[PDB]
Amino acid sequence: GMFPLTEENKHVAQLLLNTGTCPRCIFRFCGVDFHAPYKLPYKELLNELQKFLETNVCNVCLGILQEFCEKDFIKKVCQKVEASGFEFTSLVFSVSFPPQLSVREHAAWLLVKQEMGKQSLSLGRDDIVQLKEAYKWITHPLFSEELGVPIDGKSLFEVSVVFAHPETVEDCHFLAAICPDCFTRMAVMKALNKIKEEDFLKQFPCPPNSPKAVCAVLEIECAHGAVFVAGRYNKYSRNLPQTPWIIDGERKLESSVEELISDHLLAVFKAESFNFSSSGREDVDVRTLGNGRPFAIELVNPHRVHFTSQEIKELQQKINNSSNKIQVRDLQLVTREAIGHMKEGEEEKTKTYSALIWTNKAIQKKDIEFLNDIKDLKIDQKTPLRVLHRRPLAVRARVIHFMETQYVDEHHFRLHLKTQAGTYIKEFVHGDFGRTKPNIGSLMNVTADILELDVESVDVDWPPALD
Ligand SMILES: [Cl-]
Ligand SMILES: [Cl-]
Ligand SMILES: [Cl-]
Ligand SMILES: [Cl-]
Ligand SMILES: [Zn+2]
Repeated sequence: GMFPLTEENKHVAQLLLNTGTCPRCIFRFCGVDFHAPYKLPYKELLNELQKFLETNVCNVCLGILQEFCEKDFIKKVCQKVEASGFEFTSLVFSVSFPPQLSVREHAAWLLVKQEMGKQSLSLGRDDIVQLKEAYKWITHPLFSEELGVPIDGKSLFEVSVVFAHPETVEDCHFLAAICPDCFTRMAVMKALNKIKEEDFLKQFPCPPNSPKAVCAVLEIECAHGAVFVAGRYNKYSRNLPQTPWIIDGERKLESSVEELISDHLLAVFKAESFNFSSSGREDVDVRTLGNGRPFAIELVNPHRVHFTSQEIKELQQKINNSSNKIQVRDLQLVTREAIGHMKEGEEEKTKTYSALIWTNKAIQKKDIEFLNDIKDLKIDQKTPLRVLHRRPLAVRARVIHFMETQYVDEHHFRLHLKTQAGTYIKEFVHGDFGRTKPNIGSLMNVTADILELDVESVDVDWPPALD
């Protein structure tokens, strides 16, 4: 429109043109940082370039800044994207170029650096506009007009294009025969940084030669980042594991808390898989009552992500109508924070339990009264015998904050207790053959065992309780 190149740019510009470089790559090597000159029609660019200088696959980009950065190709990428059926309000654009492109870029650099030296001018390698940078300057607005959504670097919706050039693939192999301790684009980049110039020039043409064909499009793909649903679950079964318990391809028990919640969700979110996470866990024979235990489900590659509060509520009712073994409350869409909040709860927050306790010796109401007065009891708990195969042997210090008793009969009482995170309750009752000290048996001078255990509360405020 008014040509970006100065009289100073003529020599480099002419040499590059003469040896087969396209006008847009010529701008990059002249350090044109203005976006608009790159967006002009190829024909107008070539014709303005010619006019400037007197006043066909690019050997540098192999067509990337020729046909592949123009409207017709972007339209065909977007048509592919539209057929995939994702919901999205923005996109990030990811593009990958053949790793061998860096070799050609390096050769052009050496050529331009040499010409610059003739004119006693200085050029830095960082003065060259990167291929990918210029490529996105041109294509970003084209994607945006075609798809009707903004470009957002933090978008969970990604469109990716991979280019290949089979004809020149051996260049990657040629470079490994010079510095073997170095492909990826990045490992080629690393190698070219360390290669002696004379060694580069021995192996690779300078200027790079114009090839027979442009790059092939290897892949055009799109994907949506995971979305999360969180809530709390109650568990009413004493015969249900939290996650699938599979021994040899054989199920040890049927179903799980995880599956009873999640096996409704993949059809809803049109997602390919899920990862279930929770703030802690209870054993198969343990119920979780009261407000329940926080959980989150990560839904992978969801094709549907827009849901109102009412539609999520309806989802929760669907889960709840499907089982008596579990119930879900507080179901809500959340972000990746979920994982952090639940981990903190697991590691830091108190829990509350009710245990039905048996005693060998006949007890009276008055025999368990003293437990009600014990506050912040310090216990020394060796890794339980039943979990020595999973975790290493260690002595943890744990605190029983309070205990409240309800006498039942001469050989039973109920114990309500609040404990520090990570406390093994069953071992605190029966003592684990003295591997948990203090325990209910030692404190009472009986042998005690736990008949039933219920989690009464998991004292983790996250996810917010719903009205
Ligand atoms: Cl990228
Ligand atoms: Cl827990
Ligand atoms: Cl059921
Ligand atoms: Cl336990
Ligand atoms: Zn080019």
